[PDB]
Amino acid sequence: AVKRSTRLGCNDCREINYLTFKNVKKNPEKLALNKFCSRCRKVVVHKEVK
Amino acid sequence: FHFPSQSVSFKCASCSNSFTIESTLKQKEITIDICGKCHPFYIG
Amino acid sequence: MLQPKRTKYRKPHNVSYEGKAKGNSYVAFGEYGLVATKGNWIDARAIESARIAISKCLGKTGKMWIRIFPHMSKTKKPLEVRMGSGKGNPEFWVAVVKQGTVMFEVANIPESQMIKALTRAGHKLPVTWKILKREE
Amino acid sequence: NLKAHYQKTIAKELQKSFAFSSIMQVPRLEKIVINMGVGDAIRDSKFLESALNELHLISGQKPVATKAKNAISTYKLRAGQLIGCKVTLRGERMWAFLEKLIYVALPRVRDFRGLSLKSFDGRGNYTIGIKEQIIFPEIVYDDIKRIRGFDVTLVTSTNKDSEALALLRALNLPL
Amino acid sequence: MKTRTEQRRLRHKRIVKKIRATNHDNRVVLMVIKSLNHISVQAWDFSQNIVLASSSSLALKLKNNAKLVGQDIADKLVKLKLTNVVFDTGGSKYHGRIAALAEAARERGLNF
Amino acid sequence: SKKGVGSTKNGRDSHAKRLGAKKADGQMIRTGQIIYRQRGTRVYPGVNVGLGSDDTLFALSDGLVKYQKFGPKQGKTRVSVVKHKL
RNA sequence: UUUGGUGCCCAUGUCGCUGUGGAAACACCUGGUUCCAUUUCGAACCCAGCAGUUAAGCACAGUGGAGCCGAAUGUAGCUGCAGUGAGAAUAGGAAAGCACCAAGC
RNA sequence: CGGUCGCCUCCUAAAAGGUAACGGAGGCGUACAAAGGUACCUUCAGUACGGUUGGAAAUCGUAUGUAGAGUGUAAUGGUGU
RNA sequence: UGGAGGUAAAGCUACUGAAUGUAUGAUGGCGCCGGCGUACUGAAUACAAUUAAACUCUGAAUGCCAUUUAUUUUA
Repeated sequence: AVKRSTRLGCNDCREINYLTFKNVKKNPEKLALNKFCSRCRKVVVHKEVK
Repeated sequence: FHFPSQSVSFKCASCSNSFTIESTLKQKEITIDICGKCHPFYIG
Repeated sequence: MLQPKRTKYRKPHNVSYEGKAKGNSYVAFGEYGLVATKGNWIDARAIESARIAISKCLGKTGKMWIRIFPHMSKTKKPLEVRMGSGKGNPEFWVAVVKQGTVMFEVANIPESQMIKALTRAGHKLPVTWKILKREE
Repeated sequence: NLKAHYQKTIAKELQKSFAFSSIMQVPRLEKIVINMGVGDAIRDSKFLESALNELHLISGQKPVATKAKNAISTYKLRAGQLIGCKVTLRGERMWAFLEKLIYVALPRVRDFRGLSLKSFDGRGNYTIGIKEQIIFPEIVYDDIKRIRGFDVTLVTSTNKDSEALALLRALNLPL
Repeated sequence: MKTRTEQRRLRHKRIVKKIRATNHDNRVVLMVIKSLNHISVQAWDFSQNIVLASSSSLALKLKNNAKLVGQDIADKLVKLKLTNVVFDTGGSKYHGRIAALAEAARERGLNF
Repeated sequence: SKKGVGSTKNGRDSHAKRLGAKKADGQMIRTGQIIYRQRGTRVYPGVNVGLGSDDTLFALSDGLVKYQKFGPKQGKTRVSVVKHKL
């Protein structure tokens, strides 16, 4: 009964693209990744959007 | 990195002897007043 | 009386004892034994009664051996209650007896003494007992 | 150089004493180990720094720590949090540490009567415990006061303790 | 607890198990064994557990380097219509003599 | 008579999901047909078979399926499929 | 045959105990400068060479000491007074077997 | 009145699978930026011997022993290169 | 004919929890001056032997999955 989902999108194409589990109390530093996108046909950096 | 000692002698002034395999480099040829050869109870 | 001290389970199922016996089909230590010709369930209190009778009629001259031990614990739901509400509570420990196996054994005492001792101990058991000699 | 001295004279000397037909059946030193017992990591004194400092000033070799491998609920210990120190060394350093131990440190013991308790385990290994904290020449005073010493081990290529004892006695080991 | 020789056999065995479990398409294997003196190569075809051919310094050639062994056996496989090989490291690392042999195999028209 | 005799304290039980033997030797099997379900690994994947993340055994190439026995005390089973050949 | 390498088989292929041998080789070995390397170190990986080696690995010959397999009969269980067949254990067995490449008989 | 209402593990369940009772026993409403992926390297726990702190038990070396070690957990199965 | 299984039974130095006698007795307690006798409790070991739904080194028949020959239904 604890909220753990977090949505991630890019900054070059601006769409919420992925969902993942992430604990705030274990990773205080904000997660960032690099993943493929379905609207620019390339791999781009992704950060969470709250 | 680490203390890089090299080939330095090893003298006993009370036994008047010199040996060397490895010793301290910062003060070459350290003097020691008691050793195994100098000690009479060491040999027996 | 003779009871185990702990078990991984508190209320196990029952066991059938039909068919021929398994294990303890022949004497091991004592010279004369008491075999059972009927399978049944015997508690440790009857075993205690048989043992004390054997000891009293024996004297500090011979020796006796018990061949079984209660490894099972049945339940008995308290009186004047309705059916259901799970299983009841345990209040005795019982050793299953299969027909054709020995219960008690004795040695090192004259023939009349051992025969009368086994006969005295036999009536305390709810099974049809029979005397037996060592197979040699 | 005691290495050449052993490889030329003592080796053949023991081969002629234990008259066999192979030169490497004659006992040889396998590895040299230095082991530090540390307990102030849980007491929060200097976090293993004392052992690392001492081992740096004794060894002509880069020190490296070791970690607990058990769940030790006595004070507080489980799976990490480096306690003790470990060094395994080879080559010329073996003879260097051997000659150091047998010429500078052990003869300087205030109450020295030899070191022998039949510490052989019967598979050809001996262990020697240097009790006092600072007794070596390369280690200078005014470092630390936490009580600890040295635990060296002489290990031979075979499992016969008598051959190892003969090798050590022929290589000037105080007994 | 090992003897420096049982370890080599053990790691060769773990690699062999990996190759046998992984394969879904059939490609012949080129096993290589490095010894104290010299090296050897063996071209094995699977699905039959048999060996086509082998090469080494025991064929009256110089010991190791020796990259010529990495070519002739390659020419052995192309004359038997085999261009899709998998390079085994045996019980060793992909480096040195092994890397030299791999480049020798690569440069004469083999695909791995 | 009436008495509040209760205290069951447990009646929970999970729904059983079927598993075990779903196919047998001697039948032609097209690819993608699951052969054996298990919680664990009691049938090692042999040749021309694949393993899914539920450790689910399935086939990749067509042919007749067969089981083989091996192991340290001969107690391990392998499933394999061979191409339809005469 | 021997002899190294490796494949499936994985104890009747195991753990040991005692002797035998190394030409070609496999290994011990000689050293860390070249590639590579240790939570550190030529211990292992890797280089470049063969002074020595039967010690060990390794292979032969024995060893039934331990570990393992287990005959025949009888019996327990079950299917319609007859088929079915266990387990424990017994007398016994076992110091692997089947292919492939290369050297040299 | 008392207890329970969803999901998971074993037995009850009678060697396909499945099967009930207010049956016997236990858990879950997560956790992981690495415990995921990959390449590479490596292998039990305990016990005994021997050595300074160091006692049953810290650490180190050796030997032994065929999993009683571990597997993010309840149980089961699986897992000794 | 092939194949999977893990119960019926059987066994408990083949683990898992229970225990029986004897040989060794650890470790204890009692008494007694680190040590000692123990009318005694006794872990671990070797020997003879026990029990199980939740123990299995091992392990049936029957039933079940499909193919083979032959018969038959058109389900």
